[PDB]
Amino acid sequence: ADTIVAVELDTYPNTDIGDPSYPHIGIDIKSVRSKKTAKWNMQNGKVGTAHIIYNSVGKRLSAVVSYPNGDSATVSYDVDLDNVLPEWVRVGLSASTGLYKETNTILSWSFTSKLKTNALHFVFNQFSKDQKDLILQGDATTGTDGNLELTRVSSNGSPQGSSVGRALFYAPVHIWESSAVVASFDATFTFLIKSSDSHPADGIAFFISNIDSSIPSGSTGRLLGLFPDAN
Ligand SMILES: O=C(O)Cc1c[nH]c2ccccc12
Ligand SMILES: c1ccc2[nH]ccc2c1
Ligand SMILES: [Ca+2]
Ligand SMILES: [Mn+2]
Repeated sequence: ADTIVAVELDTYPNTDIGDPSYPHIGIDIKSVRSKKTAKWNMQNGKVGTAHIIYNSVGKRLSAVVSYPNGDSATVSYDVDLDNVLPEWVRVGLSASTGLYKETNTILSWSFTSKLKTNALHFVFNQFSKDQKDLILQGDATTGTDGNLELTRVSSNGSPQGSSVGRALFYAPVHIWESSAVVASFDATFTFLIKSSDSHPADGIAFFISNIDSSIPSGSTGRLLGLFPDAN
């Protein structure tokens, strides 16, 4: 199965599989049941920004999600990604809806990994119809209003259900290297989760996985496009 690490922006509490019973951000290590989470207020319809930070030195994966009004949620988790990820990965974004749904619009995404140096840095503030440096998967499409919609949206402006989608950066990343003194990465992305459903679902993740990683099957709704199941 795909080796996955992820920061999840989890708009839907699936508390029969580990979610806390609020909207939450989570660090996911090889499982969809977050090693760590934090209560997150998903502000409907607002543009949000997620920052994920990790370095090999402090070995603490962190993520803040916040919105323009100042609310903000943080999560950190002490872990050595040298022991969970393969040397070469892909990075990307993943989203899903299920029974409930939302827009999973990504408005920008930037990523930096370094190995001190080797370094890879990319930034998308405007995505194209034909984004040739993004591998799109499942429902994800880009363009031409400069957005990445990771989950199937519908003409009048509408989040459908039972949708998954991800975009990985095309180039694989060398995310660690054992002689590296420092192997760090940060990623940032801004998103617009909107819903008029009774509850939005299910969320946006930033993820690193093996380079060949795909959408496991039946991974919509609560498995966020990251896992074959909820183990
Ligand atoms: O793409 C975005 O909207 C985030 C963006 C990446 N580089 C930046 C530098 C300064 C301010 C915003 C951004
Ligand atoms: C509560 C907890 C987990 C879940 N997975 C799908 C529906 C659902 C509800
Ligand atoms: Ca969930
Ligand atoms: Mn969760």
